[PDB]
Amino acid sequence: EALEAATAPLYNRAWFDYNQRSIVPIGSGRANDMYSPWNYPQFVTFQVTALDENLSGAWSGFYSVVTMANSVINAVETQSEAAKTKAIAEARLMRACAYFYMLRIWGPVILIEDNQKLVDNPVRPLNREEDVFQFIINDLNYAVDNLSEQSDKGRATSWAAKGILAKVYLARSGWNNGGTRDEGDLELARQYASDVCENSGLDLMTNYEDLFKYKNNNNQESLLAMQWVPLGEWYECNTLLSDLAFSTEVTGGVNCWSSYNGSIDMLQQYELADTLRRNATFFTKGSYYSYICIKDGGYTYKGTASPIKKGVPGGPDDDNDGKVKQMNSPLNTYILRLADVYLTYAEACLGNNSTLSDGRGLYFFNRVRERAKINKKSSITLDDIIRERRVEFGMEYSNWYDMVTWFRYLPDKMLNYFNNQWRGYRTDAIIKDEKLHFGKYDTTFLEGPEYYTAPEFTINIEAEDIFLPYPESDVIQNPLLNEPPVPYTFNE
Ligand SMILES: OC[C@H]1O[C@@H](O[C@H]2[C@H](O)[C@@H](O)[C@H](O[C@H]3[C@H](O)[C@@H](O)[C@H](O[C@H]4[C@H](O)[C@@H](O)[C@H](O[C@H]5[C@H](O)[C@@H](O)[C@H](O[C@H]6[C@H](O)[C@@H](O)[C@H](O[C@H]7[C@H](O)[C@@H](O)[C@H](O)O[C@@H]7CO)O[C@@H]6CO)O[C@@H]5CO[C@H]5OC[C@@H](O)[C@H](O)[C@H]5O)O[C@@H]4CO[C@H]4OC[C@@H](O)[C@H](O)[C@H]4O)O[C@@H]3CO)O[C@@H]2CO)[C@H](O)[C@@H](O)[C@@H]1O
Ligand SMILES: [Cl-]
Ligand code: NA
Repeated sequence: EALEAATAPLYNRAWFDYNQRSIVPIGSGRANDMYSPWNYPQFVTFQVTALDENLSGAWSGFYSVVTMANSVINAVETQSEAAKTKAIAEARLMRACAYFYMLRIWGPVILIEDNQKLVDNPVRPLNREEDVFQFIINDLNYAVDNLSEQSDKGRATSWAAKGILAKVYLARSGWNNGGTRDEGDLELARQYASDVCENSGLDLMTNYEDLFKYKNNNNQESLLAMQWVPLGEWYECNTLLSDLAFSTEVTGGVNCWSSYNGSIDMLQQYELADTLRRNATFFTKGSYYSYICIKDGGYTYKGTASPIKKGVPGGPDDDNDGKVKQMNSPLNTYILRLADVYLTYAEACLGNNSTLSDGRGLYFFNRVRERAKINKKSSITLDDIIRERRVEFGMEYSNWYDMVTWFRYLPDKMLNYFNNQWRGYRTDAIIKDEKLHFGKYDTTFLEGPEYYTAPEFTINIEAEDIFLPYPESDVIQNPLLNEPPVPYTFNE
């Protein structure tokens, strides 16, 4: 039971190459959560090339998770029967997560149970999307059975396993399935998600803004998160700080450079009453914050833009216990929140119906709206769920993965949706009412699209743009990355 020391880096170092940076433009930028012409716009505008350094970063990161999980699983043979099944359960959970991410970025990817290690650059084929689902599910089922129902602050539980496995079943339900969601998968998703919702004994944090404070790492709503070391050494700190934060006035002096702004389209998703989630995600004019710049009575953003609040914990003195320096944020990276399980339950209860007007699924939906301190809905559609998921998880680097899942379910719907997100548009001044307005002054406020700063190249998003390309460097090393995927031969 020094396994625990070997399974520990599965939460931090394993994910580092991914989390270092790429996680933001890919997870949140390609969803058009937010935007900058000078910080990797191409992900927002669908102009990404095979040479893109974020693709390389992300791709190595996820496979680093895979390598380490496989090292551990193997290592559990190169070294108590309950300590061992737990260790393997953690490795395979992370391995499922890494692939479930890749599956919704590239689609086909290479399925590796065995690292080889003797061969620097193995020539392995891509495996089919359905095989990648079945691999992820094999891993999650093991983690469901072999993780415990409660654990130490920061470690995985069987509730997390069930949580993920509910999202996976929901995502497979409609994937390439000819316009309908598979009822078998919908039922599987309902039962894993309702079992978490009803039996975990867990509860949403009363205040949504609390989720995103250092002092609240591994709260009861955090089912699975990247456990970053406060002021950690390289390979084990959260380096996203300087990329997220727009000005030193919100970092207690620490160096930063973010030019990201919440997108027109993203800011428009927030209902008029939904300002607790909006505030906790982006700064907008007038927005007050008691827990940032605590020394000066709190910070009030007084600009006309939409810089990122979420992932910007404030200064080292702003209840962060001094754990804030450049490229060193003390926040965990969320992977799965209980809120996500609530919405996932809901979507799985909607199923193939137009509307959902009753049941426990709608209860856990409204339960999320309840926390945002906004009005419940008496019935919901898929479009409500999409919108609720966007505002709930804005700037948590996961809205793109969901949009890919949806695109895989209703491709023409979502292509029309991607093309009506004002992608690449921006506006001089976002001003606030008594309600958000988008435009500019000109010598008096000019409102609407006509006064947006429009992109000046072609943006016509089509099916082949959605999944990103394989990183060119890897393609050169393994030419099968250009060939059709093949069926994986599963192990029994
Ligand atoms: O035009 C009209 C219009 O204009 C408007 O204005 C615009 C303007 O036009 C536009 O130019 C502008 O653009 C900005 C942009 O918005 C901004 O974000 C960007 O900033 C960059 C910074 O300048 C730059 O310093 C920063 O550098 C960091 C790297 O990005 C980062 O990857 C790197 O990390 C290193 C790490 O440092 C190192 O420690 C590490 O070492 C490890 C080692 O690897 C281990 O092996 C070992 O174990 O441990 C070691 C550590 O212990 O390796 C990492 C990389 O792998 O860190 C650097 C900086 O780091 C530090 O050290 C070096 C010191 O010199 C430095 O001081 C110190 O910080 O990158 C920023 C952007 O980053 C990334 O994303 C963007 C992309 O382009 C980059 O390629 C990418 O790197 O700057 C530009 C401009 O310069 O926006 C303007 C508006 O704001 C007007 O407003 C309008 O009116 C006009 O009309
Ligand atoms: Cl693209
Ligand atoms: Na359009």
